[PDB]
Amino acid sequence: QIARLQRQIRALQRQNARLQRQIRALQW
Amino acid sequence: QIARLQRQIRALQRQNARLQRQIRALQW
Ligand SMILES: [Cl-]
Ligand SMILES: [Cl-]
Ligand SMILES: [Cl-]
Ligand SMILES: [Cl-]
Ligand SMILES: [Cl-]
Repeated sequence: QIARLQRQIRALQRQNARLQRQIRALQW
Repeated sequence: QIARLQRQIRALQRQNARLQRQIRALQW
């Protein structure tokens, strides 16, 4: 469980960054 | 440790859902 949770956090953090990137691109 | 991980996942999930709502609003 520890490994699964740590991997999930790092995946979510990568997704977070990808979303911020998208928002910056979309904002005029 | 496990419950700390689980709380960090829930916070990231909340953050990302907030960003995804903003993205949806900006899409054509
Ligand atoms: Cl961290
Ligand atoms: Cl990243
Ligand atoms: Cl990327
Ligand atoms: Cl910019
Ligand atoms: Cl524990």
